[PDB]
Amino acid sequence: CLTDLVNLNLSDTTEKIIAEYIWIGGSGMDLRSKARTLPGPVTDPSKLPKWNYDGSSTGQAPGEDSEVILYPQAIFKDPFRRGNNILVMCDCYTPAGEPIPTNKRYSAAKIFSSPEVAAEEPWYGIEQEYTLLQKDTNWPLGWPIGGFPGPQGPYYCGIGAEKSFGRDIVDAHYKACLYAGINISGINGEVMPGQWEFQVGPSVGISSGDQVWVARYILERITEIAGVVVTFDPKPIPGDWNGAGAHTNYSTESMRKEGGYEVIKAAIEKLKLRHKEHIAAYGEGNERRLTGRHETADINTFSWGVANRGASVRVGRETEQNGKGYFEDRRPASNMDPYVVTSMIAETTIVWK
Amino acid sequence: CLTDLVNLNLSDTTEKIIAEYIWIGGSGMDLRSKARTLPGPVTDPSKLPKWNYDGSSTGQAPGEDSEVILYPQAIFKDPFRRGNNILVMCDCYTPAGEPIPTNKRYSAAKIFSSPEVAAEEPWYGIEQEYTLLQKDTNWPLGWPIGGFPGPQGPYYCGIGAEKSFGRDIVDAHYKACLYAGINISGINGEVMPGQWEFQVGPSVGISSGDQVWVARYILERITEIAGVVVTFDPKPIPGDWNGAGAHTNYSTESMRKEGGYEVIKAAIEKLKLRHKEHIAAYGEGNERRLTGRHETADINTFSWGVANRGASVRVGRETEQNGKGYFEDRRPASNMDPYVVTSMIAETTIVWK
Amino acid sequence: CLTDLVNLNLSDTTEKIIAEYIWIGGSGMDLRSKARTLPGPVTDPSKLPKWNYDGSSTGQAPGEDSEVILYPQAIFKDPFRRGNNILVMCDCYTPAGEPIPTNKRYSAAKIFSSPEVAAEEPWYGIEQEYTLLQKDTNWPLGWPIGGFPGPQGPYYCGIGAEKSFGRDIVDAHYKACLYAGINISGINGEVMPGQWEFQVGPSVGISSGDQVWVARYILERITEIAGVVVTFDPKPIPGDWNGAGAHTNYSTESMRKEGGYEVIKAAIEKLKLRHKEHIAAYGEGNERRLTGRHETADINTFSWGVANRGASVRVGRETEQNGKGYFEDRRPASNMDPYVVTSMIAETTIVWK
Amino acid sequence: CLTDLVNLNLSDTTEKIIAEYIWIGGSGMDLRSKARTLPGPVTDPSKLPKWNYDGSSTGQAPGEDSEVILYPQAIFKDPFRRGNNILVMCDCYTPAGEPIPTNKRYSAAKIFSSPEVAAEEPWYGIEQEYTLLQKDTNWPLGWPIGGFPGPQGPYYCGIGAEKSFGRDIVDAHYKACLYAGINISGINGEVMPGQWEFQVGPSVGISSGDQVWVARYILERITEIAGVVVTFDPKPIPGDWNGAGAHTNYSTESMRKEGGYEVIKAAIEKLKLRHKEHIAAYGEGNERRLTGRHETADINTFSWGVANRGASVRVGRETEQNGKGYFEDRRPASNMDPYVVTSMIAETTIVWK
Amino acid sequence: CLTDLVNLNLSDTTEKIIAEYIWIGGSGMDLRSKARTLPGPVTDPSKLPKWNYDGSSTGQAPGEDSEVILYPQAIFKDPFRRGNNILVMCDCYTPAGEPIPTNKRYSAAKIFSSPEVAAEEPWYGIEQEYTLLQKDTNWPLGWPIGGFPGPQGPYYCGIGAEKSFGRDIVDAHYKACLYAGINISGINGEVMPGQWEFQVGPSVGISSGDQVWVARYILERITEIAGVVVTFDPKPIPGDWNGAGAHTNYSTESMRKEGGYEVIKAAIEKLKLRHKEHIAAYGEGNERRLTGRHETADINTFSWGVANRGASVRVGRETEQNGKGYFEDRRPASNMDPYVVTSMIAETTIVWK
Ligand SMILES: Nc1ncnc2c1ncn2C1O[C@H](COP(=O)(O)OP(=O)(O)NP(=O)(O)O)[C@@H](O)[C@H]1O
Ligand SMILES: Nc1ncnc2c1ncn2C1O[C@H](COP(=O)(O)OP(=O)(O)NP(=O)(O)O)[C@@H](O)[C@H]1O
Ligand SMILES: Nc1ncnc2c1ncn2C1O[C@H](COP(=O)(O)OP(=O)(O)NP(=O)(O)O)[C@@H](O)[C@H]1O
Ligand SMILES: Nc1ncnc2c1ncn2C1O[C@H](COP(=O)(O)OP(=O)(O)NP(=O)(O)O)[C@@H](O)[C@H]1O
Ligand SMILES: Nc1ncnc2c1ncn2C1O[C@H](COP(=O)(O)OP(=O)(O)NP(=O)(O)O)[C@@H](O)[C@H]1O
Ligand SMILES: C[S@](=N)(=O)CC[C@H](N)C(=O)O
Ligand SMILES: C[S@](=N)(=O)CC[C@H](N)C(=O)O
Ligand SMILES: C[S@](=N)(=O)CC[C@H](N)C(=O)O
Ligand SMILES: C[S@](=N)(=O)CC[C@H](N)C(=O)O
Ligand SMILES: C[S@](=N)(=O)CC[C@H](N)C(=O)O
Ligand SMILES: [Mn+2]
Ligand SMILES: [Mn+2]
Ligand SMILES: [Mn+2]
Ligand SMILES: [Mn+2]
Ligand SMILES: [Mn+2]
Ligand SMILES: [Mn+2]
Ligand SMILES: [Mn+2]
Ligand SMILES: [Mn+2]
Ligand SMILES: [Mn+2]
Ligand SMILES: [Mn+2]
Ligand SMILES: [Mn+2]
Ligand SMILES: [Mn+2]
Ligand SMILES: [Mn+2]
Ligand SMILES: [Mn+2]
Ligand SMILES: [Mn+2]
Repeated sequence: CLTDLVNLNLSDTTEKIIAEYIWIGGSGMDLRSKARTLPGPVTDPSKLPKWNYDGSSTGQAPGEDSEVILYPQAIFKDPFRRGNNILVMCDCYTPAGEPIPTNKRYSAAKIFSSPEVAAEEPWYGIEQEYTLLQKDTNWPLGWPIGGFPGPQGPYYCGIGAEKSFGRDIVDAHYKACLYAGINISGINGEVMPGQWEFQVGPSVGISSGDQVWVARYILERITEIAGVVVTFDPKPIPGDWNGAGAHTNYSTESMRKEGGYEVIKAAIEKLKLRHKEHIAAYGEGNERRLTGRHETADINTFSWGVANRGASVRVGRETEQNGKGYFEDRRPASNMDPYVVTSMIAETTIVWK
Repeated sequence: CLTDLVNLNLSDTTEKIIAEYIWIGGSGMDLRSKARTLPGPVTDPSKLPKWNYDGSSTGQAPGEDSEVILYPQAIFKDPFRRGNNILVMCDCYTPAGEPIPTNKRYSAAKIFSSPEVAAEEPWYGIEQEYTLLQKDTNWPLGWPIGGFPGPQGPYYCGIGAEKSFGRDIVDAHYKACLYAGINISGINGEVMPGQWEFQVGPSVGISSGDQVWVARYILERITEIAGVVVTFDPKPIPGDWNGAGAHTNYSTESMRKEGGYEVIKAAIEKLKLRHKEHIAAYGEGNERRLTGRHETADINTFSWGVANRGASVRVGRETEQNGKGYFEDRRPASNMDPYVVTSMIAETTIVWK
Repeated sequence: CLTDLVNLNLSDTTEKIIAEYIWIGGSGMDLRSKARTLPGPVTDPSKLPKWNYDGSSTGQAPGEDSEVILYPQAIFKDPFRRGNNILVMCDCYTPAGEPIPTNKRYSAAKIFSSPEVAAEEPWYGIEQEYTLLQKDTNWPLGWPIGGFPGPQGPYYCGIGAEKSFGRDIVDAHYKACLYAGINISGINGEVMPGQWEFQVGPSVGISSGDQVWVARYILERITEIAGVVVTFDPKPIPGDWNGAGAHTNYSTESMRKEGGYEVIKAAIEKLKLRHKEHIAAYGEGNERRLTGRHETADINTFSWGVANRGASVRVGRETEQNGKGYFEDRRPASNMDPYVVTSMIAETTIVWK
Repeated sequence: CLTDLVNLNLSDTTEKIIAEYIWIGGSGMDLRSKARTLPGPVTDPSKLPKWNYDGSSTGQAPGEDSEVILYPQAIFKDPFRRGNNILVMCDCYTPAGEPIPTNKRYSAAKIFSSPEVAAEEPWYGIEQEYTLLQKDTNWPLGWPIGGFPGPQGPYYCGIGAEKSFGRDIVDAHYKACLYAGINISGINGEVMPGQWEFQVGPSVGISSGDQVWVARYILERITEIAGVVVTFDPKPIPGDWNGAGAHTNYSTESMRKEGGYEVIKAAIEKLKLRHKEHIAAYGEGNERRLTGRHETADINTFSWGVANRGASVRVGRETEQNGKGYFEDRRPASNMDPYVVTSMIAETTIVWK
Repeated sequence: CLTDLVNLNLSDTTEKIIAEYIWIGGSGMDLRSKARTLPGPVTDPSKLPKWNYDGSSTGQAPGEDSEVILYPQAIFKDPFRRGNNILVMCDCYTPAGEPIPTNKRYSAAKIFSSPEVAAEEPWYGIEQEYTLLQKDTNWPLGWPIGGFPGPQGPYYCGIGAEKSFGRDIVDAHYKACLYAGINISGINGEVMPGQWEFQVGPSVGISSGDQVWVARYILERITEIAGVVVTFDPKPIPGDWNGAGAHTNYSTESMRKEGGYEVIKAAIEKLKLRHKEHIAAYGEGNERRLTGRHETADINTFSWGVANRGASVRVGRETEQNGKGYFEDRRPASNMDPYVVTSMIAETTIVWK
C-alpha cells in the first residue's frame, strides 16, 4: 500500500530527479522547502537552476511584489526520497539581486571569502542540543502529562525504556545525515530526559552553517514522520532541568599547529572583550538558559576554565596537555543561527583588534 | 518511513563507521553510551582513539573538573546499527591516567595479568538471570496489575502464551550477542514467570567481565526497543517467588586435567574460609535473595553438595563422575559486577593461602 | 527493530549453531525446552552432547539431588530460529542412567526394538485435534465471551471470517512442520468452531511418538506468538460441542500386503479383549469425551464398523474394498502420550496372545 | 436501585439494631470487623454481649483452638448504617480470660486505672497523618503513573484541582467522625501531595487510643467506598517528599495549671533519658522517616525547641508565653499504636523516676 | 455512599461547629485553609480563638521558628459544609504580634481606620475576571487541545453548548457566595471563550478586600470539585484573545451626593499623577495585558473617557448624566491584591495632595 509508493525506485523508470529546495524563512528560525523535477542528476550547485517562492507566505515580501529568489548553494543526497534525488540548501535574494534582511549566509560568506580568514582556515564542530515533545500537549517526550519524571541523573547517555526517550528518531537522523553527506561526528543522550545531541564534525567556514541547517531540516522531517515535535528553545521547561545549547568548538590553522595553545588564550582574551555583543546574537531566550547552574555560565559574567563546564568557554584536558587543539564556546543557545555565530567568532578572532 | 532509515546500509555510500563507546557509570551498576564517527573500519582496540565524556552528569567528577577519559578495551559488532559499525567496551580514567574509584576492570586486569594466574588460565561461564517489568507500573511482565499469576511451577523452560512472557526479547538478544561476537552459550526460561537467563560461555579472565557487561548492554537496549524495563535486582518481588542470581562457574588448567576433582575440593575449601568477605562484594540487596529457600543457600552458612541447588557451591554430577571439570558458585546476585567477582574468585583460589 | 534481530542470519557471521533441547516434564503432558550454542552444524543425534536440567523445577527430582539428564534422540530443523539451527527431541534419565518414571519413550523404544515387532514394521498416522483459546478468559477462539457461536454444522472444513478461527496459526504450523522435517500429512478445520486437526503421516515405530511430540511443541510455540492458548483437553467445553481425540491409524507389513483385511479383523479382535486396559492409558479426562455422541463410541462398550464414526474402531471404505490397508483406533484422547499409545497397540497386536 | 437499600431506614420497620464489632488483628496494624443484630438500642458498653471470631483467620489462634473473645469497650454511632446502629470498639481475650499478645489496650488500661496517673488526668491530642493511594498501582493519589507532580510547596493546606487530591474523602471522614461521636478537633492538607491529616482532639487516657482506632476504621471504610487505598506507612515514597507521623500532644492537670511550664521541661527531661526505648515502640519503619530533614528530628539524637519543627519535641509559642500548656512529641510514626504510645508517655512521665 | 457523608446534617447530633480558617500564603497570591472544631456557633469574629499554622510550609517562616499566628477577621457561612459551619477570613502575624511582610490587610486596615477616610466612607465594587482551564493540559476550558475555538465575538454573555463553557461552576459560585453572605452583585460570561466574571457589589473599606479574597477561595474550591483549574493570570493565552482584569469601581460620600462629578474629575486628576506607582502595585504580569487592544489602555499612557473601554479610567454614561456616581479604574489585573489596590485608591484620592 502506502510505503510502497513513497519508496518506489524511479531509477528503473526514468532519469528524472527530485530536488528539494530548502530555505530559511521570515522568523530566521523556520525552515521551509518545496520540490521540483529536474531532467537528470546534478552534482554541482552552480548547474542547478535558480528558483523562486511566495515571499508573502513566509513573511519575507508583500503580496504585490511577492517573488523571492532561491540560489542553490549546497547539494546533499535526499535520505527520504533516496535514489538520485537531492536536498538543496538555499540562499535568499530579491529579484534585483539583493540579499533580503533574513539572509545571514551572505554576510557570513563574505567573511569566509576574505583572504586572511580563508588562509587561517577555520574549523567548526557545533553540538546541537534539542528537546523532543509530544504533539498537541507540547510536553517533553516520555514525560507523563502534567507531571515529571524522576529527577535528572540517569538520563545522560543512558539506555533502557525508562531512561531513554526516542532513540528511534536520533539513530535514524544519524544515518540519514551520513547518507546525505553531512559531516556528522557523533550523537548522545542529554541530561534532561527527552533531550538529545548531535555534533556536526569539524567543518570549514561557510559549509558549517550550511550543514547545520540541513541537519536541522533532516531532524525535523524525521520527527514529522514520528508524530513528535522538536524545539530548539534554549530552556523549554523551567526549574530544575537542563537547557539546550549549541556549543561551538573552534580552531584555526595556527591553533592546531605547534604552540597553538598561546593563540587559543589570545583568542579567548579577544572574546572576553566582545562578550556583550556576542551574547546579543547568540540566540533569543538565552537569558532563561545561562544562569550559572545546569552546566552553563551566567549571562552577565564571562569565564573560561580547563575541564570546566560551569564556564563560558572551555578548553579540553587533551588540547591543554598537547599545547595544541580547539576551544569550546558554550554560550550560543540551541536556536543560534550557525551562519551568524560561526562567522562572528572568526571575525572577533582574526580580523578585529 | 522510520525503520527504513534506522536500517540504512551505509556501506553503499561511504567507508565511515559508527563506534558506540560503552562505559559503566557512577553507581557502578548503570551502563552509559554515546557514538562517534570514525574514518574507516577498525578491528584492533588499540587503534581506536581514546575519548572523554561529561563525568559531572554520571556522578563521577565535579563540574569544574568534568572530563573523564575512555580507554577502548574490546570491540564487538553492533547488532543494532549493523554493517561495519561497532560497540566498544570501555575503561574509566582521570586525565592524569588514574583509574577512577568505579573502574573495577583495572584491578581485575592486574590479577589476570599476574603470571601465576595467567598460567592457570581461568575459565568463567556466568549465568545472568534478570526479570522483565512493565514500564511505569514496574510490575513483572505478563503479571496482571496488582495481582499475581498462577504459583511457580509451569514457568521454568515453559512454552505457551500463558507460561512464557517476552521470548521475543530473549531470542532477539541471543542472536544479537552471537552476531556481536559475545561468547553466549545458552538461554532458558526461569522459575519465576517473567524471569529469564543467558549464560556467557566459557571465557578466559578479563574477557569474561567484558563480555558480560556488553551482553547486559545489548539486553537493555533490546528491552528499550520493546518498551519494557529490566532489573538485575536480586529479589524483585517479595514472598513466594524466585530471586535472581549471577551463578559463576569456574575452572583452572589443573582442574579440567586428570584428577582435577582434588583441586576443586581444595578450591572450595579456600572459598569457605573467605565466604564472609566474598558475600560483601557479591552485589547489594543479596540478603533478600539468599534465604535458603528458592534454590539458594542461606547468606550466613557456607555449604556445597553434588547435585544440590540448595548449596552455596554446586559441583555437577558430570564433573564428579569424570574426576575433572568445573564448579558453580551460586552466591553472586544478578547485580554482581563480573570484574569484581571474576577476579576475586581467581584471587581467593590461586594467589592467597 | 525487533523482528530484524529475531530473524538475523547467523550464517554470514559464524559457524556456530543453536540447539533447542526439548523434553517432557513432571506432569507427562507439559513440554519444556532450553537452548545451547554448539560449535558447528550437526545431523546425527548421537554426535550431540548429553545435557542436564533442573529437575526440581519440573517436578522430576528433589532440590538436593536436582540433576536430570537429557539424551538427544531426534534432530529437526528449527523453523523459528531458521538457518542451521535445530530442535532436539529428548529422553529423560537419572545420573545413574535409569529412565525416570515419566520417560515413556524408553519402554516404547524397547518394544519397537524387539525383533518380531521391528520385522512387522508398524506404521502409525496419528490425527491430533486440539482447541484454541483466548488468553486469560480461557474461552474458545472466535467465541464471544460468556456466550456461544451458532450451533455446530458450518465449521468443519469451513472458510470465511464467521466460520474459521485462527487459520493463521494452523497454516503456519503446517509449513513449520514440513520445514522442520516432521512427516506431516494434512490438516483440517474441525467440527467445533475453534477446533483444528493435523495428521502426522505414516511414520514407523518410535519416530511416530517423537514426531508427534515435536509437532505439539511447534504448535504451542506458534500459539505463544499469536498470544493464544492451546488445550489438548479431550472435552474442553461441556454440552453440545465436539471433544478432541488423537485418532491412531495403524498397519503392519502383513496388513498392507495381499489379504491383510483378515489380519486387520484378527487385530481388532485382540483389541476388543484389552479395551479395558487400553482405555486406562488412552489419556485422562476421556470419560467426558467418549459418550457415544459427537462421533465417539461410549467408553464402556467396544465396537467397530466400516464407514462408522460412531464406532470404537473404524476401517475405511477404501481399505475394505481393497482387502488391504489400515484401521483407525478412535479411542485415544487428544492428550494421549503417543509413546504409550503407539507401542501398546503394537504390543496388544503382535506380541500378546 | 442500590444506594436506596444501603440507606433504608430501619426505624420505620423494627426496633432491631445493627452492631459492627471492630477489633485489631494479628499484625497489630490491621483492623477487622463483623456485624450482628441486637434486639434494641444500646448506650452502655457493658450491656452489650461479648462475642467471638475466628482467630485462625486473623493470625491470632490455631485452627484446633480457634475461638478468640471480643469485649465491648466503646460505643459510637455508625455513620455508614446510620439511624440507631452502632460501631463497637473491642478488646481481645482467650476463652480463659487472658488478653492475647496483640491486645495492647489491656496494659494501657491498667496504667490509666492506676490512681496517681488517673489523678494527674492526662490529655492527648494526636495528629494522624496518612497518604492516599491509587488501587492496584499503589502510587499516591493525584500523581501520574511512573512520574511525580510538581515539587512540594503548594500542597500544604492548599486548594484547587491541581493541588488538592481527595478532599472528598477527608471532608466525609470529618463529618462521619463528629456524627459518630469521635472527638475530632481538626483536619488539614499535608505537605506531600496526596497526604492529609486529622486530629483527635483533647481526649483523656484510654479513650484516646479508643477514638484514634475507630477514627482509622472510619477512614479506611470511607476510602473503601471511593476505591482508594490508605497507608499509614511512615515514609511511603522515598526521596524529596514528606513522611507521615502521628504527633502526640500531651498535658497533665499540673501542666495546664499555673507554672505548668516547669513541669513540662521536667517531663521533657525524663523523655530524653528514655528516647532509646520509646523509639523502639513508636512504630516500625520509622528509620526511613526520621532523618532530620522534612520537619523531623534524626532518630539517633533527641532534641526540643520552641517553634521548632526540626526537633524531637516541640512546645508551642502560645504555651511558652502563657507559662502553661501542652507539648508535642513528634517522634511517633503514622503507624503507631495509640494504646502503646499514649500510655508509655504517661508512664515515662508520671510513674518512672 | 460518598456525598451522603459529605452532606450529613450535624445539627441533629451535636452543637459542635466546623470553622475553616482561610489565609493568604507566601506568594501573596495563594490561598490556604484548614479546619477546626469549635464548641458551639459563633457570629462575632472577636469571640473566635486565634490559631497558628506551619509557616515553614507556606514560605512565611523558617523551620526552627515555624509558628505564624492567625487572627480571625471576618465570618461567613460555609456553603460547602453548610448548617452552622463557617469560613473565617484571616490575618497573619508573628508570635510577637508583628504583621508578616505578606499581610497587606494590616496596612489597608490602618488607612480605612484613619478618620478623614472613614468619614468619606469609600465604596468599592470590584469586577473579578478569571479563566477556566483543563487540569493537566492547562488549556482553556472548552478549547480543543493544541487548537483554538472560533474567534472572539459570540462568547461574551452568550448561551449554548458551543459558546458557553462551565456555567455550572459560575452559577454555583454565585449562589454559594450569596449564601455565605458575600455581597456579590452579579456575574457574566466574558469575551474570551472560557473566561468569566463576578462583581463583589458596593462594599465599604476593608470589607471589600475581605469579601473578594473569600469569594476567590469559594471559586477555586468549586473548581476543585469540578476537576478544573482557575488562573487569575492577566493574559493567560497570548495573541488575539482577551486578558483578565480586576476593574475597581469607586465612590466617596461626596462623589455620590450633589455635584459629585466635580470630585470625580478631581480624583481622576490625582490618579493620573500617580499612575506610575499604581501600575507598580496593580499586579504582576500586567505588561502582557495592558496593550491598548482588547478593551485595555496602554500601560505607559494614562487616559479617561465617558463610555470608553479603551481608556485607563471610565465614567459611566449614567453617572455623567446624573452629575453624581462612581468611576471605574480598569488598570488592575485579575491577580490584584484587593487590600493593596483598594486602600491605595483611597490614599491617592483622599489623604495625598
Ligand atoms: N580541531 C577541531 N576544531 C574545532 N572543532 C573540532 C576539532 N576537532 C574536533 N572538533 C569537534 O567539534 C566537536 C565537539 O564535540 P563534543 O563531542 O560535543 O564534546 P563536548 O564539548 O564534550 N560536548 P557537551 O557534552 O555537549 O558539552 C565534534 O564535532 C568534534 O569533532
Ligand atoms: N570448564 C568450564 N569452566 C567454567 N564454566 C564452564 C565450563 N564449561 C562450561 N561452563 C559453563 O558455564 C555455564 C554454565 O551453564 P548452566 O547450564 O546454565 O548452569 P546451571 O547450573 O545449569 N544453572 P541454573 O538453572 O542457573 O541453576 C555455561 O557457559 C557452561 O558452558
Ligand atoms: N498404512 C497406513 N497406516 C497408518 N496410518 C495411515 C496409513 N495410510 C495412511 N495413514 C494415515 O494416517 C492418517 C489418517 O488421516 P485422517 O484422514 O485425518 O483420519 P480420518 O478418519 O480420515 N478423519 P477424522 O474425521 O478427521 O477423524 C494420515 O497420516 C493418513 O495418511
Ligand atoms: N492540653 C492539651 N494537651 C494535649 N493535646 C492538646 C491540648 N490542648 C490541645 N491539644 C491538641 O492536640 C492537637 C494538636 O493539633 P495540631 O493542630 O495539628 O498542632 P501542630 O503541632 O500544629 N501539627 P503539625 O502540622 O502536624 O506539625 C488537637 O487535638 C489540639 O486540640
Ligand atoms: N458607588 C459605587 N462605588 C463602587 N462600585 C459601585 C458603586 N455603585 C455600584 N458599584 C458597582 O461596582 C460594580 C461594577 O460592576 P459592573 O456592572 O460589571 O461594571 P462594568 O464596567 O459593566 N464591567 P465590564 O464589562 O467588566 O467592563 C458592581 O458591583 C456595581 O453594583
Ligand atoms: C551535558 S553538556 N552538553 O556537556 C552541557 C550542555 C547543556 N546541555 C547546556 O547547554 O545547557
Ligand atoms: C532454577 S536455578 N537457575 O537453578 C536457580 C537460580 C535462581 N533463579 C536463584 O535464586 O538464583
Ligand atoms: C469429525 S471426526 N474427526 O471424524 C470425529 C473426531 C471427534 N472430534 C472425536 O473427538 O472423536
Ligand atoms: C506540617 S507538619 N505536620 O508539621 C509536618 C510533619 C511531617 N508530615 C512529618 O513527617 O512528621
Ligand atoms: C467586557 S470588559 N470587562 O469590558 C473587558 C475587560 C477585559 N476582560 C480586560 O482585559 O480588562
Ligand atoms: Mn557534546
Ligand atoms: Mn551536550
Ligand atoms: Mn560542549
Ligand atoms: Mn542455568
Ligand atoms: Mn538459572
Ligand atoms: Mn546455575
Ligand atoms: Mn482426520
Ligand atoms: Mn478429526
Ligand atoms: Mn479419524
Ligand atoms: Mn497538625
Ligand atoms: Mn501535620
Ligand atoms: Mn504536630
Ligand atoms: Mn463587568
Ligand atoms: Mn468584564
Ligand atoms: Mn468594567
